[PDB]
Amino acid sequence: DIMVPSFVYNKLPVIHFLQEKRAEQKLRRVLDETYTEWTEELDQAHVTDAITRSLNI
Amino acid sequence: REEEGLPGGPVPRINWPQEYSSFIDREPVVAKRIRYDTLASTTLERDEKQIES
Repeated sequence: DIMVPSFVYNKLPVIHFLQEKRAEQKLRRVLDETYTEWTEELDQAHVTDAITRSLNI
Repeated sequence: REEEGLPGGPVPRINWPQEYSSFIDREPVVAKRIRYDTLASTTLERDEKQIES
């Protein structure tokens, strides 16, 4: 009725702070893993060159 | 360009009368004319619907 309640009440602030920091860390890790992937596609000049060769030019 | 009626393919900026005078033998000159004339008579276009698909 007296002791354990008081010590729990004393614990609350530090635990709240640490859990907030942990959530911020999770969000930071989520953001840090985001990279924009620039894809590379076959240049159409080679396609045009192959078209010309097929014409026997 | 298609609406106007000009050739679809690119056409180089050349003056073949000068080229004939420059070169000694007609064979390379005639070959060049054959290639460009063939190129200007072809449409270097693809169907971009299938390509995108």
